[PDB]
Amino acid sequence: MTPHINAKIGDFYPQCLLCGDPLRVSYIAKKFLQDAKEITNVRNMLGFSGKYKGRGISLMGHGMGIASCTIYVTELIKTYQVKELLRIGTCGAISPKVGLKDIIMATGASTDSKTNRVRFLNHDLSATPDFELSLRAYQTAKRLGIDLKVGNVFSSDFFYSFETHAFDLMAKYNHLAIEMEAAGLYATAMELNAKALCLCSVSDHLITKEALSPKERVESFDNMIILALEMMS
Amino acid sequence: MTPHINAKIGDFYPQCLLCGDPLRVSYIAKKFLQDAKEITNVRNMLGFSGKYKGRGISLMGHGMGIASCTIYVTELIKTYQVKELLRIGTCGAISPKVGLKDIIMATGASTDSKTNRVRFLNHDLSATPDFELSLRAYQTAKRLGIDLKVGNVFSSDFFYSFETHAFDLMAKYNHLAIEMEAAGLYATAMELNAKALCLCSVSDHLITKEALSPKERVESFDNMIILALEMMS
Amino acid sequence: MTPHINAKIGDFYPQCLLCGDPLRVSYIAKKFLQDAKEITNVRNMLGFSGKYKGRGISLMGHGMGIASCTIYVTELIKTYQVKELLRIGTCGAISPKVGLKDIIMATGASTDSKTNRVRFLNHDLSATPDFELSLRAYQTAKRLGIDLKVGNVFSSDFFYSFETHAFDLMAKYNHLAIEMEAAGLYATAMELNAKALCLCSVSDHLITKEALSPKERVESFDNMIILALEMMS
Amino acid sequence: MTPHINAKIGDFYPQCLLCGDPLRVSYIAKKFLQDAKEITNVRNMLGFSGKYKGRGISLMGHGMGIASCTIYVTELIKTYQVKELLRIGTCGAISPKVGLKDIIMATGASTDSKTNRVRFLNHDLSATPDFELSLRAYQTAKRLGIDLKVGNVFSSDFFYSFETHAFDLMAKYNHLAIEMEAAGLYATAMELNAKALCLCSVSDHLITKEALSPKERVESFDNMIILALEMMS
Amino acid sequence: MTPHINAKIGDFYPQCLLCGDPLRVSYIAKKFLQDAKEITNVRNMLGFSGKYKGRGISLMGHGMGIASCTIYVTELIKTYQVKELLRIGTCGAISPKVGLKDIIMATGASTDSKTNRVRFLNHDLSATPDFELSLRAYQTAKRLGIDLKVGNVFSSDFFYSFETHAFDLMAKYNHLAIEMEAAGLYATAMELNAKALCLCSVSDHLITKEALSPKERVESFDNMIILALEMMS
Amino acid sequence: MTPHINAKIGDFYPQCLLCGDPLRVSYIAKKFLQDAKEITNVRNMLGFSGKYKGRGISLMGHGMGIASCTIYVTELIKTYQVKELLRIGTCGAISPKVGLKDIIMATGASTDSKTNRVRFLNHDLSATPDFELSLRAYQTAKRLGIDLKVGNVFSSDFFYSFETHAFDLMAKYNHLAIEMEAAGLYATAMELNAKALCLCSVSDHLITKEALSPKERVESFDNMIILALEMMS
Ligand SMILES: Nc1ncnc2c([C@@H]3O[C@H](CO)[C@@H](O)[C@H]3O)n[nH]c12
Ligand SMILES: Nc1ncnc2c([C@@H]3O[C@H](CO)[C@@H](O)[C@H]3O)n[nH]c12
Ligand SMILES: Nc1ncnc2c([C@@H]3O[C@H](CO)[C@@H](O)[C@H]3O)n[nH]c12
Ligand SMILES: Nc1ncnc2c([C@@H]3O[C@H](CO)[C@@H](O)[C@H]3O)n[nH]c12
Ligand SMILES: Nc1ncnc2c([C@@H]3O[C@H](CO)[C@@H](O)[C@H]3O)n[nH]c12
Ligand SMILES: Nc1ncnc2c([C@@H]3O[C@H](CO)[C@@H](O)[C@H]3O)n[nH]c12
Repeated sequence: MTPHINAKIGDFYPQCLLCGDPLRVSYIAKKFLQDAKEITNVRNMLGFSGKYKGRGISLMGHGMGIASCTIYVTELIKTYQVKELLRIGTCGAISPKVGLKDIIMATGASTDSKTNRVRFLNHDLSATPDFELSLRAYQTAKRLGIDLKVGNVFSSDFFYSFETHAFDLMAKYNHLAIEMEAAGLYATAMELNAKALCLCSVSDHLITKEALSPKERVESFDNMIILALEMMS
Repeated sequence: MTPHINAKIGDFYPQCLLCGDPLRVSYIAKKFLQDAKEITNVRNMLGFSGKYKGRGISLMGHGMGIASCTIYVTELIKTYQVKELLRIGTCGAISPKVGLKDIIMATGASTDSKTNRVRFLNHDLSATPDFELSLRAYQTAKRLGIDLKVGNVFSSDFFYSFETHAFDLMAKYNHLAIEMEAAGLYATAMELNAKALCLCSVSDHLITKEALSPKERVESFDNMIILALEMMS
Repeated sequence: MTPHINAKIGDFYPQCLLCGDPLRVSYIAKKFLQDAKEITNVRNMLGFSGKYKGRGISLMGHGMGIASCTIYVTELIKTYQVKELLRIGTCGAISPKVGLKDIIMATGASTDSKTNRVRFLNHDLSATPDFELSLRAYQTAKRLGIDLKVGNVFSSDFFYSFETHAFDLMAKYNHLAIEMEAAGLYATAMELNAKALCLCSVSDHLITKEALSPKERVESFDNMIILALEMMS
Repeated sequence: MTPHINAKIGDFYPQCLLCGDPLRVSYIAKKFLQDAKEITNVRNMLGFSGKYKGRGISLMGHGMGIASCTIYVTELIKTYQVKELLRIGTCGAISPKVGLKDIIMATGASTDSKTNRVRFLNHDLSATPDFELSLRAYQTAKRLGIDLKVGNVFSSDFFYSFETHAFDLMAKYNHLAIEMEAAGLYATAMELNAKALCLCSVSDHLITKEALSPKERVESFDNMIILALEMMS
Repeated sequence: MTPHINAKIGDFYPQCLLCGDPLRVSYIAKKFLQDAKEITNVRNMLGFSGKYKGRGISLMGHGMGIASCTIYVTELIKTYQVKELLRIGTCGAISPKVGLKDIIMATGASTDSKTNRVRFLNHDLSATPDFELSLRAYQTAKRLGIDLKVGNVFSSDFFYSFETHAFDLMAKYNHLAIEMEAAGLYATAMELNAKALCLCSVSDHLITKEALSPKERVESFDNMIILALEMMS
Repeated sequence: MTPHINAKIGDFYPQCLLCGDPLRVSYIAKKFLQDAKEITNVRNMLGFSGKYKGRGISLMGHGMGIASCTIYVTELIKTYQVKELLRIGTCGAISPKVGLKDIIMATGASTDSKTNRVRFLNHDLSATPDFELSLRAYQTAKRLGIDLKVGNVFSSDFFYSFETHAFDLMAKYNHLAIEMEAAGLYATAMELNAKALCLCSVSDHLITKEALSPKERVESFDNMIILALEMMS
């Protein structure tokens, strides 16, 4: 009964899948969950609880940007007793080690945000996922025959960047792609002693310019969705 | 077209109202516009285009956070040729000079974000509205008998602050309230040579802990809405 | 009596016009103030009191630099009870939107100084003028037929800049000119709850390299001086 | 050959063991490798090469602090084409989740150094290990019967800290212990496309002041030396 | 014929004595210079070229603050070909190793300014005097029976400081007193390959609260002024 | 006793010479020190006490880099009552005013470390040596007819720099050469009221790429060593 989530308390299962687009959340709930109840809908930010192979599973939209993401993650932990957080979303590749439709497992989320220096003594916080969840992700991907790409992402405050000249430097330092949430998700989960991991699917390549099409965007990612559901059942 | 707005070119009027919650954006369309047409709905982030007193105006959601807000404003300006941006919203009061239901005109937006240092040579960018818009708001507010509070606001990356011990110092420096997007809106409008202004209603006082009833929030801000629409007439 | 001001409490009228050059302050007193009297002269930094159209007005020199200006404005406020500080000065144009002899009203003052981060929790202080004062300026200029240019200025710790390559970028962000005090005046006034406004005329254009001949610097600043005095009367 | 290593081309095996103390490296060579030979000794910083159950394996000292480590790691990768770097060492525990003789696998190395900001555009470099190396660490440990403690370390430029009051925040954010090299090891190997992992055993507990005996500080690490040798054979 | 000096190229001798207060500069020429001529007077900032006991020499006022001081010494070096700059002034003592009226030689100038980071790639520039002058100072003062105190000063952007709680720590780090110009002077001299040195007299003691009398602040400084004038061989 | 030093309290004299390389510390003991005894040897970091021309004297090695140096210097003062610390070593020249084998006295040490910002309120700490020590150095150096080069040094966290393009700038600002400890030793000494001074011999020129033979390495530095011992008597 927070300001951004109106679900009743208890309505969230201790395992939540996270994605930035509430319409993508509705799609997951309506295609992969059995008896999926919409439990929260403040600001059109939809959240659901259902079953996946008889296992109780929650979904929640988090919007775009570290600040938006931090709002919903914080409330899910502190009020709705969510213990494991699994985020999926797109990203723009910057590394030749990956290409369109690769699924990336963020074992680190660098950032141009000041948020973590505010959290952390104005020093460098290495925002990382929970290693247990990363182990389940790997084993689940190996099981499903998914070639999981593993490395850092860069979480930026900007979709339209003013440092495109820096993408090669980032790529060199093992940053496979750029998105806008992971470094906040990982900090919030570290702060509040929760388990979290981020997975993202290349939809665009910012160096090689390859960019998919509007409806490979709607089907290329069921692979990642299934991976996340499988590693929670 | 744009990854976050699926409106056709020219579906937006040159004057556009902004609010973080697409449901408030929706409320405003139904209650205050004539001949309103939904024009975009990507990621459930609704946008409309109607008429107020026969004059055509647009509305658009922008999410929570500088990062989110920067995405929508950028696209509104560069692609949909929006020229004037009136952002309304709510805020948490920190100054004794304002109370609940007060309307604040932000003539500066301080921030704990790094976005402006990145935009601006790692220096201090004084994020400010367009003066003419702020002159028109003050004139419009007198026309409507509205008592306009003018000062700075502080735009935080944190809804759940880790620096509540700092609120007195901010108010001492004429920060009336905290919100989370104005500094990005102002810097983006400055970047792209567009006219922006931010108004926000005190829904919560962070020092006296007074808060509006849910009934009040939902309808105590119509006067801000009318103010916004009247200065677009 | 302070370590930098020779006067007694009472010699300063509550409305004080400010200029960097003490000989320019003397020039204004001897030309525009009836019953011009000198009230302070520590470090050759001249201050005056007198009357303009029947209104008693004070004038004070603040030197060059944020740190210098900050000393005199802190003392005028804290010891000598000055309430309205109307700073005038010259400035180096960087925008194509202004030329020589234009008067700029600084509705924001960016800076490369660290002083505001030292004042304001290492975050971004958006240093701004009093909105009532700036409204008065605009109204007074329209009454007097003075075309007033409005935007941000950049207040630097450097007269001889090590970063001239950045001038185009500052101009892109609605920084019309560069001077060296407005960010300190605004922030000192914010800190101490006073009303401040900076105006400055273009004596040099840093881009086109246009400049004012040392004599046309004597007189073309009169319309700015009259504007300042007309809004204090 | 480099200014700090006088080993000859190809003297190192592609897999190298790292320890800050050269005399402990000599201990590892003496006690665990057949056919061991001393390949470098500049500044008395010893490197060895030998075999462990038939597999070629090198050892290298790297001194204390991010800067000293960075020197040796860089030269190992760029002049002796080391591929896999497995650092062992000691740390001071700041977490209640770990006690003396616990072995920590560093999924992330936060820091108060500026080196990573110098490397990485002044942003936040999330310094991390090669995931497969860490997965091999988890697998070997499970097979060897060793309970691996897993989480962030904080790599500091200060052995004698000036911010001990902040250790509790560091633990809150899942920093199990403090040492002085991991952040440089991880960033250097990210820079130069090498595979690196850092393990460290808890020799002291900075919160409960518990410490290990001078004999335990010779013998207790053998479980950690064996874990590392085993994941390289 | 700089913007801030109206002397003609030539009127400055290679050795120039600097004070913040030009009325103090006139006091110097009056009480110590034969043949003394006022050579510049822009902005009431007075430069004198006299002779000291037969030796030609120059005096110049630099104002208050690093920015002001930087304008003046840059123009002296770059246009008036000054080669040796020995600045005197007052300072606020902060260390118990000094008392009222001590003369301090600043072999180091720390600061809270951002100017040196702007000069020096955002790194820590160590602002220091020419060593040939600091030794000349030691030798002249030992000849003269002057007991010279030697250490670091803190040049601050703030006369009215916001960080008095830090005076102890600065003191612990051998900062004997606080002033506002030394770091800008040394840095400027360092940039332009000129010899500079700063002496400053304990007029006030910010710990004990002791202070000179109106009279001691006119006459006491003669010793430090004599030390300066002798050393300009 | 300390975690890094083996001597018992007393073995160390109050004047200690320091080199980064323990084989050079041993080389100095053997060649110049009478009645030399090895007092500490932890991690192969050697320390000695002997008599030079009558007076007792100590030597200590301190590894490479600020963090390592700081550990050893702190322990020498705080536990072993060392009061006079004389560091020697090598550097890479970047200034044309110095050539190979030149002996440089550092009057200040700039740095790209964050260590001093951490120590000193996030401001610029101007790291400097004891002026007395530097006086004996210049006096002794002139007695011995050793020609002493005096200027600033740049202490880096990177032996392999990512900013070689900046070398000209550093030299313009009177940084004669580059090393990796001076700023750290000066700040530790400043922190703990000890006397410190750094000399460094030019063994490589990073601009003209000139270098010294490995035989010159063993032998050329003998003037700088004697200079040290002649000023500790
Ligand atoms: N260059 C980029 N390319 C593709 N996807 C993203 C994203 C992801 O998609 C969203 C932007 O539309 C955002 O929430 C983030 O998760 N950020 N930046 C991106
Ligand atoms: N303490 C606070 N109280 C009321 N409203 C806000 C807001 C505004 O409301 C949104 C968060 O609910 C956010 O986008 C901002 O504009 N931020 N912080 C707030
Ligand atoms: N490029 C420039 N051109 C004209 N005036 C100024 C100024 C103003 O003039 C003073 C220095 O000339 C300074 O205090 C500021 O008010 N700064 N930079 C300037
Ligand atoms: N409180 C602490 N306790 C135990 N070990 C360390 C270390 C580790 O041990 C070395 C310090 O002697 C250093 O190189 C690092 O690897 N740093 N800080 C420590
Ligand atoms: N607390 C203090 N006490 C005495 N003198 C000074 C000064 C010196 O006096 C000048 C103005 O106060 C200034 O520029 C510096 O030279 N700064 N701070 C001071
Ligand atoms: N380019 C450079 N050239 C020669 N010596 C050094 C040094 C010095 O030598 C050591 C690096 O080998 C280090 O301790 C420092 O004192 N740092 N950087 C150097």
